[PDB]
Amino acid sequence: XQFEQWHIRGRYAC
Amino acid sequence: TSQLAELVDAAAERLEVADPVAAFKWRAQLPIEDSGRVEQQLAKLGEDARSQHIDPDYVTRVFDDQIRATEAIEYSRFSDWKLNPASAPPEPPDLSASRSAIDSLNNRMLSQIWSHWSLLSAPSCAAQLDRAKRDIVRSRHLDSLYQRALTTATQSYCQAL
Repeated sequence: XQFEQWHIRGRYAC
Repeated sequence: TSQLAELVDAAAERLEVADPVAAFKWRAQLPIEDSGRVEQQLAKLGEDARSQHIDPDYVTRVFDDQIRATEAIEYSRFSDWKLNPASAPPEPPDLSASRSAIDSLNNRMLSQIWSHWSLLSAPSCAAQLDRAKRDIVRSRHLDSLYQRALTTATQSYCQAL
């Protein structure tokens, strides 16, 4: 979905 | 009975918060997506894990899965309500109770994760997780949408080292 490239969510399935 | 059933039960109960939250966001005309709130939640959970000497990256991957699964339920509801806005159900007066429930269930999941860390890192984890999902799908009456969400939410459990 939405996330910045340094966000935690950016490291995972998204 | 699976040793992972209490954890999976807690994850499914946490998935259920998607419905009041979706109803509230629909009536209040709020976006489902909130990437800044997700970052703050995951950072906090990583610090809760570190406080307990649990591997923070394992925990934040698990909870990112859980949050994605919760959001998936909300998007599915919005699809239904776009087709028929009259079916959007009465929403809670506010989300304070949902915030409390999420905090409680976060803590229940993290404590179950540590309590069963040896199993989550063990070869039998996958089998034990399959059993747990089956039982929780029965005991919580989970339909196809929640079954798929539970699979997504639990997909990284058997990654513990």
